[PDB]
Amino acid sequence: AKAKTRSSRAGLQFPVGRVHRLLRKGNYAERVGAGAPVYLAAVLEYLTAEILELAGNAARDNKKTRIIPRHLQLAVRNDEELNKLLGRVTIAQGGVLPNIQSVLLPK
Amino acid sequence: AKAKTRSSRAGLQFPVGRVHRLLRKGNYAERVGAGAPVYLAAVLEYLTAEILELAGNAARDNKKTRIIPRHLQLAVRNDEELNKLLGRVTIAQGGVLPNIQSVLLPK
Amino acid sequence: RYRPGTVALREIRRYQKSTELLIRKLPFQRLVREIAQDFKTDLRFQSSAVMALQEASEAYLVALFEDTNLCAIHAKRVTIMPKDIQLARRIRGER
Amino acid sequence: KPHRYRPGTVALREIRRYQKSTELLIRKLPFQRLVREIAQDFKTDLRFQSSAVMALQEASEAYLVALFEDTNLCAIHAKRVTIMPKDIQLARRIRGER
Amino acid sequence: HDPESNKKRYLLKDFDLEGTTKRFEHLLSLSGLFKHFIESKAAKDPKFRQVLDVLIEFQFRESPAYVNGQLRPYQIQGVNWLVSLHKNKIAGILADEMGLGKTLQTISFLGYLRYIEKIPGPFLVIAPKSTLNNWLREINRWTPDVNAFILQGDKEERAELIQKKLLGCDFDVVIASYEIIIREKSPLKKINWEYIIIDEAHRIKNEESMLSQVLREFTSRNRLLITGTPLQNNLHELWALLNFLLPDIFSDAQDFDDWFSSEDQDKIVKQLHTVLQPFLLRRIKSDVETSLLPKKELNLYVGMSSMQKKWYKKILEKLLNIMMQLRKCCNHPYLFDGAEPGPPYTTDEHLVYNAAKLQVLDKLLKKLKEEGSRVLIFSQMSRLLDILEDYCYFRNYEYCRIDGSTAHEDRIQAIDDYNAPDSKKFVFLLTTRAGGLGINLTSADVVVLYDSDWNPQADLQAMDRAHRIGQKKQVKVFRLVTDNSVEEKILERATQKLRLDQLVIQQNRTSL
Amino acid sequence: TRKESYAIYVYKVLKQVHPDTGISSKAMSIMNSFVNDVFERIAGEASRLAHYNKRSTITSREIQTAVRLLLPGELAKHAVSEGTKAVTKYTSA
Amino acid sequence: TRKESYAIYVYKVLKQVHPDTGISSKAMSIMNSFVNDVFERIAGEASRLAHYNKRSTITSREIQTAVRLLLPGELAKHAVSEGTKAVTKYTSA
Amino acid sequence: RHRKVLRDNIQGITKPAIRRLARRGGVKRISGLIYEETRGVLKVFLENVIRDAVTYTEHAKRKTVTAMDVVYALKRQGRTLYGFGG
Amino acid sequence: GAKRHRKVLRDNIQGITKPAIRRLARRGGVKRISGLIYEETRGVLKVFLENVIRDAVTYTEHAKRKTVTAMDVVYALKRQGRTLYGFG
DNA sequence: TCGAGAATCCCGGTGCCGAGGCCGCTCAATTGGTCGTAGACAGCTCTAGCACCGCTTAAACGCACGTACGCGCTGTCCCCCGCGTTTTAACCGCCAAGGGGATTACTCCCTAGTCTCCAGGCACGTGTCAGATATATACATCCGAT
DNA sequence: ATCGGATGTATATATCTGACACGTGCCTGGAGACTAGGGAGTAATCCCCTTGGCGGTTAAAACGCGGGGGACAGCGCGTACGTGCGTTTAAGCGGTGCTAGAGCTGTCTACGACCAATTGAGCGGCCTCGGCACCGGGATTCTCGA
Ligand SMILES: [Cl-]
Repeated sequence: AKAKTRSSRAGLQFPVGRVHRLLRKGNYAERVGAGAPVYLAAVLEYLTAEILELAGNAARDNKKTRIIPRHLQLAVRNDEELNKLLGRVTIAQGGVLPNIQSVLLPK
Repeated sequence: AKAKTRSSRAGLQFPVGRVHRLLRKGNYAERVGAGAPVYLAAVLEYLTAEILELAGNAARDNKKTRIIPRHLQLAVRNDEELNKLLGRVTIAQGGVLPNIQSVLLPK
Repeated sequence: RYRPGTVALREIRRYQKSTELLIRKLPFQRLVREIAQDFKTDLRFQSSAVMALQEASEAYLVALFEDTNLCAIHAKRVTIMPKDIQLARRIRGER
Repeated sequence: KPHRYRPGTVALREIRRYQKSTELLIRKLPFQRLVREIAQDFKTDLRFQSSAVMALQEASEAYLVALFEDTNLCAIHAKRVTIMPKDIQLARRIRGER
Repeated sequence: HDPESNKKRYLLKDFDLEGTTKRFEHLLSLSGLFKHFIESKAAKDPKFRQVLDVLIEFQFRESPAYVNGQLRPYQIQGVNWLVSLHKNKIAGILADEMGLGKTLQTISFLGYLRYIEKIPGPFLVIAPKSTLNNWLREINRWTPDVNAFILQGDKEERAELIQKKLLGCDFDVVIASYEIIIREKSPLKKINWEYIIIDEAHRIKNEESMLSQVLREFTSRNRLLITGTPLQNNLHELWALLNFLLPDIFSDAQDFDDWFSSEDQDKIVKQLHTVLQPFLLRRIKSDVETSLLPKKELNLYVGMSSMQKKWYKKILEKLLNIMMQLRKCCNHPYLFDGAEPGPPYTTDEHLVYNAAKLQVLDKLLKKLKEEGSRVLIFSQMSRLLDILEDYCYFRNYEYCRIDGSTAHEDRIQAIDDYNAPDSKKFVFLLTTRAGGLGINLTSADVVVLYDSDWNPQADLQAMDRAHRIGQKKQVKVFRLVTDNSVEEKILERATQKLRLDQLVIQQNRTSL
Repeated sequence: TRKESYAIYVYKVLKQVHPDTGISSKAMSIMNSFVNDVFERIAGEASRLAHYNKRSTITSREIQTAVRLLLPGELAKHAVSEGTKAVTKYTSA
Repeated sequence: TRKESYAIYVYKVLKQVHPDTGISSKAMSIMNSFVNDVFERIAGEASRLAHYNKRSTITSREIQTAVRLLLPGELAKHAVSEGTKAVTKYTSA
Repeated sequence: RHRKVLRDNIQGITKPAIRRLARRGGVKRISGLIYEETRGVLKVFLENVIRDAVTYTEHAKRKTVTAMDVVYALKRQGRTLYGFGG
Repeated sequence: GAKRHRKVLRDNIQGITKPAIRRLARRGGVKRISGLIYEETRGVLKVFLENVIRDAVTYTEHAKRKTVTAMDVVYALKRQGRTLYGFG
């Protein structure tokens, strides 16, 4: 018949076939279901969309048109849960949040 | 047709057959070498002996025969290497190493 | 009549030499199994499960106070104040 | 007289400058040379990649910045503004690294 | 004269078929084999293949009147060659022997260009930083009625200078150093250059060198290359030189390399000299020799020492990550850490016998000190030069050392005092490729060459530090090498490179 | 040397949340690393979780429990809903 | 049913390193948990090494590297020594 | 269950209990507002651990929380516990 | 001359200059700095680098190579629990 | 406490190089079928968990009394910051030549997995007795006023 | 500076209970063939690394000086802690009772593994032109010494 990819069938943008292959060959279990790659691809896609939306917001507040590691850093650190998820992670060539302790300010 | 266990053939006391079975059925890799169980059994036996000797010495210091979680705790903490290995491990019904800050003591 | 500090040091030496649990048992069991009703109603708890929770939490709290004390001493005091715990948790990475 | 900023206003300017850019603060060659010298303690006849050293510098600079933040928190707790080696020691001790 | 006419002459307000065709016909005037490159390029580039099938005896006898300083006979014809090159819509190389007089010759040519073709600028002269000030001096001297500036200083200094003069259009020639060109490439990229002149063209051998790339992006009609010695290593260096000279004619390295490929060799050479004849001239120091007696060369095929041999074998078999150690081994074992046991550190005689070359060097310096000569050791390791320093201290002779890292004030005072009227400086240590070409060590007459280089040209320049004009008795090369060592390989490769240079260029000046 | 990477899928997602916005290359590599990190964490949790119950397959139940365990609160419930939605659509199609 | 343990082996080692002491049940539970913990940690590191190096099998060299990478210093060298000792003894039998 | 669901059970972690934990931690003199902070941090810690344990026990299609479930939750949060199976 | 040794080189940890520690401390957000911090910082940095490089070397040694890779450093950092994004 | 006054924010002009389309090809998703085996579900059973209840006594609570300790204040040195020379070393561009270190194709053998039987190692369940609690009394020792 | 109390710390003696030896069933680990495919070995091959040295620009880093404000100490004082002592409370414990729901056992069927064919998705190679970095200069804003 006519080929019809599992990503199209699911309505996703992430590769369900590649997720399935990685999941099988990654030494995670003896057998993998059929709904596992679909579920996992959907979850990864949601997380990517969240972080990219925040980063784009930041890049437009900066008045530039491209996401750079600075905007990735600045968007992750400014969201409570997105930053909780990535506590032990350091973004390369990122930065730090502008922050000065109040006690250090002039009288 | 004499049934000579690999555990005795290697000179260890820990089981090598059981270690091999756990390695095969534990989802670590497709294939498992022949000497891998022997090596891992040797390491486990070594670590067990090393911790158990210090525990026994502590138990003798407290003038008792049977060793207990307190003695295991004392061995791990008084030793430095085992304490670094078990840095984030809590031992149930153990205790705390006696230590009082100097400033708190009377003059 | 002993002077302020003496009985506190005696208690310190006593409790660093023992191994038992310092919180009562029924109160902690009640606290656990009424926290747990925020996630699923009508649960049952293995006695070993409640004991594991108690041991883990007491270990956590003792190790917390053990750093609150350094924070207090470093500030040239011997009294632990809520700011010390807040600082300890902040540095430790929780907050 | 040539005017002079009071002590404490160039330091804030530098804080709010460096805490807004993203470049590497340690130089490149000194750090790479240090990495060579430390590594040849474990295995002689070894070579590195430029990307390897770059990653290692990223990690180390991040580690030191995050250490200095908690150092500052300890110093403020001590009712000061100057950070002293006592602060480094306390921060590393509390955080479980020693 | 007119600054605004120059201003509209300089700035660039926006397939040079006519001049290009004139140059192909000029070339095909000689044997058609010289159109091999053009026809290959045409077969690969469609835009010029249609071009091919489209088919003033200004001898300037006398020295230029506009310039003072009556000219020595041999370079009027150089002037003429340059003029003909210009009125032939082609570029060329001048490759004299570093001292026959090149700055004056080019300045005479520029004066002729301005005062007979009525073109007051613009011209660019790019030089190594050492010789910048010189250029200003001779241009102010010979044809004083001209303007220029050194174009150097701090950032704002060059910025103000260009906005005042360069884009201010108040110049005829501007002279700048290589690094300046690579830095101020923006404003100089739009001046519509008449000529681009490069002195000591060695800098452009690797085409991928950033300076070369920046040189291709400049806008000019005709280019002039001034150099001492082309083809240090391979033919590909002349390939790049000719690329820069005539990019249209020379655009395929592979043709050059394959069609030359080192009797088949005699068949190649009989082509080789013909191809390049109308592009570059080479004089001879013996033309108006009048001096420097030829160099007397010698080799002292030294052996090896016991420690030297054990170290050599120790490295042959297996912290150390190159064959270069093997040359280090034959040089002096103390370069490694693991000899000169101790440490108590003595300056005593435990040096000379310990290494091989040291013994013979000691003998030679004895025989020369006891008769009144001075020595110019030219090793190729600064670190090794320090061992010679210590040894010289032991015998208590008099230093004067120019390493790679001696600041220029020290450089000039040292060369002055060593070259001052007779003084007590027996030895003059120095590292081969250091100092540039302005050094005038004409006092000494011994150029012992402790270590050898991968190319002979560096050595020849090293001997040129004492074989230049001046010193008028003789010069004594004393190259040393340890037999049964990799330095035999280095020496043979260098010698065969020198033979190749002989074959390629050193038959041209026989005609020239 | 074919080398796979989640670059085009990240770019497809980007071109629909902010339809006019680029992403240089280092941001893209960071996002590729982030995707790989999260995939490894969820798959490892699911492996452990299936192993604890003596199961041998990995099912959408294991994946759902893994995401519920690893993600914080409001960021977890959205991901759960998205995944269930995708599975239902795929199984109906 | 049918639950396994390491208690027999821990007891066998104890009554050759200290052939007079006993051990309480809680202590035996602790030592069993410790052995399973260390086994899991080493096995996980070895599998990850295999995955990194595209090898498809766990072998004695990977166990050795995992040991050198988990244990601190002196323990690392002692354990490696005894592992190699046991392996050579076994293969020469 | 029908256990008359209760509130304000955190005050069962009483002042002497917090004081004893402090003494074991090595703390001589204690200020008077430290008990509320201790109750807050204990509540947070318990909420995290119990949430993970309930997640495990509900995935297994069970209704009773087991020592294994609690041990797994602690190991997940980085507080590996020895003594209760493993 | 006794000078064919030529330096002690302040060997390498004093290549982390006090302006560099000052820059890192500013980025951390500190106003005044004590004079002895520039030696504690060097000590702690040396410790951290040793711990990372040991594991990176062990990885690249197990892979039977002789060159250390950004991937090896990333694996070592993740092994210590300091995941670094941006290097594959 | 207001007019320097320097630092920063913000406009345009470059320019240049990296993102982002576009195309070919190749190899891993997809389709269709075979088939064996986890897991799904029901039923059973029997264990452990929840629910009270009464009784003891040890821990909690509340209230008092009085120090000593935390915090605010005042000086006072001293050491760190701001700034102006001055030297230095990172950082590009280069030469010269290797070679060795990683990385694909290709072959092949030997070591794992996969089987079939089958007997001892190990776990479960039992019956002990001795190492631990758990009172008691007496001696030693800090600690606190004298 | 010493007595007097209060709190250990020994040392004896009695009672338990839970380590520990012993036997019993069985299931898994071992033995023995066969085999296939993973990985070791060989050899292209090529591209980045090594060692030693040269030249120049240009910011940074080093260094010295004044001097300002902050750290540290000392003093005071007035609460808020610690320590005791009655009084009330509720945890701990032993005991009974019931039942929900872990945990096993059997059958079977849907669903994942595996394979051969087939075909587009995706990757690498490649070309180009806007985004953003940078550079004056102009205006604006916060510091600061009257
Ligand atoms: Cl000249």
